[PDB]
This record gives sequence, C-alpha cells and structure tokens, in this order.
Amino acid sequence: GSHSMRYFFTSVSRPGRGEPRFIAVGYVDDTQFVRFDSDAASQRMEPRAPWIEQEGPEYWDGETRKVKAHSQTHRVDLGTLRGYYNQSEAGSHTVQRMYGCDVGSDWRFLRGYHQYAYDGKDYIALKEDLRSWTAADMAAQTTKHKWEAAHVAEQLRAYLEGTCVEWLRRYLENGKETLQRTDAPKTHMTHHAVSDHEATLRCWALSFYPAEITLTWQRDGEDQTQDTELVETRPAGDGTFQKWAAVVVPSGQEQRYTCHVQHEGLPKPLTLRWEP
Amino acid sequence: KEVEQNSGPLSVPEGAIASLNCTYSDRGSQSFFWYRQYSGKSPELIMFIYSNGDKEDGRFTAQLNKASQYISLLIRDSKLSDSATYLCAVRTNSGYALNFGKGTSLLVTPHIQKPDPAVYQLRDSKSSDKSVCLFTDFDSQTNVSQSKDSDVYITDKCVLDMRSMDFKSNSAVAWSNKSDFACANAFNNSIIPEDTFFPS
Amino acid sequence: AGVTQSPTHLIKTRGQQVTLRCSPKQGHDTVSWYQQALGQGPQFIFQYYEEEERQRGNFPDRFSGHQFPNYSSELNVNALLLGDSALYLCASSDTVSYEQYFGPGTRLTVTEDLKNVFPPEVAVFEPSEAEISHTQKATLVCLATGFYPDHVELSWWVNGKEVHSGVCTDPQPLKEQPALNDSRYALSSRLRVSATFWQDPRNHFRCQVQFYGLSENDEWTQDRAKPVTQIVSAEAWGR
Amino acid sequence: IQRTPKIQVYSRHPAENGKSNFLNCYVSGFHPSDIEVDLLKNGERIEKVEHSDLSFSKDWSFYLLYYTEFTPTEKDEYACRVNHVTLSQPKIVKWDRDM
Amino acid sequence: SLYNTIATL
Repeated sequence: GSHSMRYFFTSVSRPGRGEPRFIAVGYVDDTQFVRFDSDAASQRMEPRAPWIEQEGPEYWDGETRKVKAHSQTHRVDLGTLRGYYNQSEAGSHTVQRMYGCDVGSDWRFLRGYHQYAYDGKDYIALKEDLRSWTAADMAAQTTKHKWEAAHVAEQLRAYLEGTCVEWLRRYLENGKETLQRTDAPKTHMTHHAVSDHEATLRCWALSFYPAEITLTWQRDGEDQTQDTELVETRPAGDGTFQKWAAVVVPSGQEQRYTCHVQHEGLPKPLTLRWEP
Repeated sequence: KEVEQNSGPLSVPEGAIASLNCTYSDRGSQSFFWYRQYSGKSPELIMFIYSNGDKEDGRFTAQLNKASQYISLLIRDSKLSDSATYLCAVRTNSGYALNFGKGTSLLVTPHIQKPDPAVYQLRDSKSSDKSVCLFTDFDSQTNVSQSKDSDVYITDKCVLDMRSMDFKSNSAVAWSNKSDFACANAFNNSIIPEDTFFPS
Repeated sequence: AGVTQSPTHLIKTRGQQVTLRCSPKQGHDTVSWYQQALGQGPQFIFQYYEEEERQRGNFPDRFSGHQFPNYSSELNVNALLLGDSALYLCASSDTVSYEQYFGPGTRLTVTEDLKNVFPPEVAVFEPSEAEISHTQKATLVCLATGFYPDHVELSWWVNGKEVHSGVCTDPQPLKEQPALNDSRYALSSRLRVSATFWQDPRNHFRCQVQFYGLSENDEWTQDRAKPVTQIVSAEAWGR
Repeated sequence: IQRTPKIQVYSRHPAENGKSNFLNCYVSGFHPSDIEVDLLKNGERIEKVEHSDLSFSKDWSFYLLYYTEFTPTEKDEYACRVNHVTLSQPKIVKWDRDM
Repeated sequence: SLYNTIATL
C-alpha cells in the first residue's frame, strides 16, 4: 500500500545559554532512517538504518549542510517570532516543522505537506494543493505576504511533488528487505479476575510491522467501544510494534466476547477467544 | 560537465523567434535560471523557473521539462539589444550552488533594405605606416572569414545603427603592415557578393 | 543598493596573492563566489552565510574566503597561476527566495612577468573619398593595437562629447600571436556619419582607448614607459 | 499551551523471569518538550538509560522512548517516573507483565 | 533526503 517520507524538526530556545537545542529526524513509513542533534558531538546527519549507510560521502555532505541550514533558519525564526509577539528573552519558546511525501501503492505522488508551529499551535502551513498558505493569526499573515512575494510555496511544491517522491521511491528499493516487509502480529489473551463477580480480558498484539492495526472487542458480535480500554500503539524497540485492548466482563459471560485483529500482514482477520 | 548547452553563435533575424536550449543530467535538479550577459559585463538574471511547463514574461518564455531534462528559452520579437550570451543554471536539491552552462551566444541580424556591398581603402591621418580596408554595406547573410595569412588581421562583422536617419549597416575591417597587401585581395577567403564596389 | 565589487580590474604576477571584495545587495546576507573563464560558464568556488563557508566547489586550499558581520565578503587566492585569469563574480541572495544576483566582477589577469603588459597604440583612419561620393555617408575607423591584457574601453568623441549613435566596436579583440597565452591584442571600431557632417571642417573626431594596466604598487625596471592605467587617443579633422 | 504526558512501561519481547530483555518506558502526548523520565529498579534510578531521538505527531505533541537492557526477577520491581510542567505531582508507573 | 532552500519567517 502507501508509503511516506516525513521529516520532523524541533528547535527549543535556551535563554540560559546561547544556542537553541535542535533535533531533526527522518522517517520512511514507521521506520526512522536519519537524525541530527545539535548537542551530539558529530555535527553531521547520522544514519539510523542499514540501507542508508549505503549512500556515499556526496549524499552525507549534502544532508549535513541542509540540516545545518534548517538549524540556522529556526534560530532566526525564534528571534523573529519573539519580536512579533513582544515576548521577553527570559521565556523558553519552541518551533516545530514537519514536511513530506505520500505515495500510493502505485508509487506515484499522492499528497504532500509542510506545516510550522510556534509554542505548539499552528503558525503557518501549506493547504492541500500546494499553492497557498493557511495563516493562524496576524503575525502569520505577514509571513504569508512575505513568502508569496518570494515564491516560497512554488519551490517547496517542486520538492514535495518531485524530488521528495523520487528519493522516497529510491529508499523503498534500497531498503526493500525491511521497508516492504510485513510482520503479522503474534497474539495472546489474558484473564485476570478484578473483583468477585467480574474479570478483565486483555488481548495482545505483538511484533507487528507496520504500526497500523485494529484491535476491537465484540460482545455477541456488537463492537464494544465505550467499554474498551485501548492503549496507543507502541514501539517494541526492534523496529516492530505492540498494542493491547482490554475489557471488563461479568464472570461466566467470557464466551460471549471475542477480540478482532486487523493488520496489513494477516491474510484474513484473526479472532481470539478466552480459552484456557 | 553537468549542464550542457551549445556555444553557438545562434543567428536570428530581427523580429523573429530566438530559441535556446539547455539539457542537464542530475535528476536532483530542482530550480532553473536563465541569465543574460552582454560582452564585458556581468550576468543578469532574466528568468527563474521552478515548476514543470511554460512561464511567459513579456517577450520571454521559458519551458521546463523534468522528465526529458531540458529547459528552453524563447525570445519573441527579437531586438538587436537581445544580442548577448544566454547562460542557463541549475540548482540541485543537494545544495546551494548554481551549476552553469557555457553560454549560447545570440546574434540578432538586422534586415538591410538596400545592400550596397563595397570595399573602401582608408589612409591614416598622420603617416602611411598602416592602411585599412573597410568592407561595408553588405546584407546580414554574408559571413566574413578570418585571414589565412599570419600577418593580416580581419575583424568579425559588426552592426551600427545610424539612429537619426534610422539606418543599419554591416562592416568588417581588414589591415596589414605588409608590402603586397591591398583592398582587392583582403576579403578573398570570404564569399563576397561579386557585384561589390572597388574604388581607388 | 545593488551588489558591489572591487577592484574592477587587476594585473598580478604569478605566485603573488590577491584579495577581492564583495558587498551584497541591501537585504541579502549570503554570498557565493564564482570563477568565469572567457567564453565559459561561472564555476562555483564557495558560499558564505553567517560568517561560515556553507559549501565549497572544486577549488583547492589556496582559495580561502571570509565573510564579515556586515554581510560583505573577501576572496583571497594565493600562489596565483596563469590559469586563475578570469572574471571573478560575486553573487548575493536572501534566505527567502534564494535567488542569486551577480555583481560586476573583478577581472584578474595573471601574467608570468609584468613586461608582458603593453598599452595600446591608437590610430584613426579617415573615410574614403569614394565612400563619400558613393553613399553620402562617411565611416571613420579606429584601431587600437599591440595591447595586453584585454582590459580596455574604446569610445568615440565628437566636438568634445562622447557619442554612441553611429558607433560599432568589435565585441571581441583579435590576438596577434594566437598561439601565445600572453599574446597581444587588437580591436577596431567604426564611427559613421553623414558626408555633410564630416565635410564640415569645424567637426573634430577623437577615438579614445581606456587601458587598465599597472598600479602605483608595481615595480618597473624596463626602459619603456611603465604601462600604467592611462588613456591613449587619436584624432582626425574633416575636409 | 500545555498538554500532559501519557506513560507506558513494558518489555521488548515477552518477559520471562531470569531471561535477557529490554525495558521500555514510552512517553507521548506532551507539550512543551521539556521532560524528566527515569526508569527505576527498586525505587532507585537506573544509570545506563538510552533514549529515542525526539519527534512528534500530527497534532504537534511529542513522544520519546526510554530503554535499557534488563533481566527481570520475580521479586525485583521495575517502574518509570515522569515529571512535566503540566503536573503538580511526578507520576510513577510500575511495570507489570500484563500492563 | 532533506529540502535545501528552507525559508526564514
């Protein structure tokens, strides 16, 4: 199915310091492949997957200089915004930037995006085509007018449709063994009596890739939703993911309940029951 | 070399569509520019193009095609002042450098209404220690040749506009210090019109 | 307000050093340097932003740069080779559009030895009396010769005022010894006027060549005159 | 604008008392970025704790993974502690095989 | 691969 290349950037001002902390990560789907951290000794984009180590020093020199440009750009933005909002130097403020590609199962361009935040609220962002901007407030409205004169959006659009996609298409081929793998969930169920006439059924999905997964409980076929505790899908640490869903039921009615597991990896959906 | 374009010169008749191309190989190539450079001057940016397709700007249209990897520039209604070298530059996503072509030289040729080809002989004001031959009033379709002789100097063609009685002329100059050079023999490696005027 | 550079011309001997200055356009803060050899595309040397060499081209150690806190820049080259002779272009940009805009340049000519530098001899040839009777137009030609290097500006002056109507000047000079790197150069221009305007004996014509040559700095031991920056003109009177 | 963390403590592969594993504390949903996260081995802080590079979700809120090599015993209590500007009180979450 | 000409505010 679909695949995406998403880069994330975070700069946080340190008033008790000179320089902002700056962190950049690059994902392909749910798999991180690069990082930069201002506080890491390196001062270079470091690989974080085996299929990116493959690239020559030409590549790395470029990624390092462009990430340095992002770092320096966020530096001046922190300053500019502080001024637009008449905020003192004593406060710690944050900017965030997220951009990238989506492609379809036919690896062609589906969608692009580029969004900017100040202190965790939307500042300015590209609309769904990539020709205009949504400005949150009156500060962002001056940023819009300024970017419109300079054809900021056009240059961005050329990257998002186009080169971002071309690079995604490349990473998917070179990393084929990991990125185009699916790994079906391994599953089990646990039954723990809560109180004296009531028990918790918890249904587990472990070791699956990608992270997209549905885990639902049904009672006689009806889908519990108000009554299910569901935890956010979480990284295993070995490039796989984990979720669980729980529900509390009257004891002796456990047979009426079934867990349903939907995942790209599984041919047909699994259905687990409470079986000793 | 990354960005390729032909040196030329392109010759275009005044009024008519000039047409320049430029091809590149790196698929990382993301932004494109045309610069214009007159003899002995700096390049000046005349157009940037960022998206596939056409972009018209007055007399100038640029055409980018990323799949085939070319950028064209068309100059409609060619003027004499469009004679210049046209450089194309690409910026790839890997960095901040512009990567340039050699440049294509464009000569815009004027139309001569009454050609009147003639070779005149001119003396020096003070001594006679050179003398010069002026081939002039030929139509713009005459190519002048450089000399086969090591000690005979022949300039390229060049076009003047007597603006006030709006009249344009082609001319080239030949000269030597040699005993046994004269205006009858000077433009003999050039294909001369041959009802050309030759006075003493 | 526009991009500025200096010096506009230079002659340096081989093995010396040079130091070129560039100020960006008001409102721009990044400068890129480029080398343009004659009849060729500009080659990227390096780009400076926030006082640091952001990116470098295919140029070796002996090319160093600097960018000051006003956003202006210096290009220092040492161990000059004859190969470094070029139009050194400086280009400025903002960090919003990233459009790069060039300054005028610095024209560097590196010679092995300063006795290769020669100013021009200049001559004016008076229109033929055949041309005058045959077209009612009169063409003077001017001829600047024997000069090296090709750093000159030729202009026509009539009755003490510079003219542009009726002029054309070879856009490129000819080499006299085409095989030599240090060959001397020639160049012609024409001024064309009405026979009546030339036939008036009050009217006076001067062809003028600005030559860019050696500075005050430069040492000169030859017998011939130090070929410094100077203007050489020649003239004619009507009949 | 401030939003409060979400904590999950768990092992990498299914736990077995006295077998080699990794202990993860995954913290998500929070803003601003500034965060103290400690893994504990009986109430006292573990030294060798690594973490993921900071990243965030489409809603702007940040997520980190903190992890360590460990070997569970029946007796020994592992856990995670998290403090943030949104909380008056630091939040401890014990590791449990069936969370 | 990361974008080159990221703009300031």
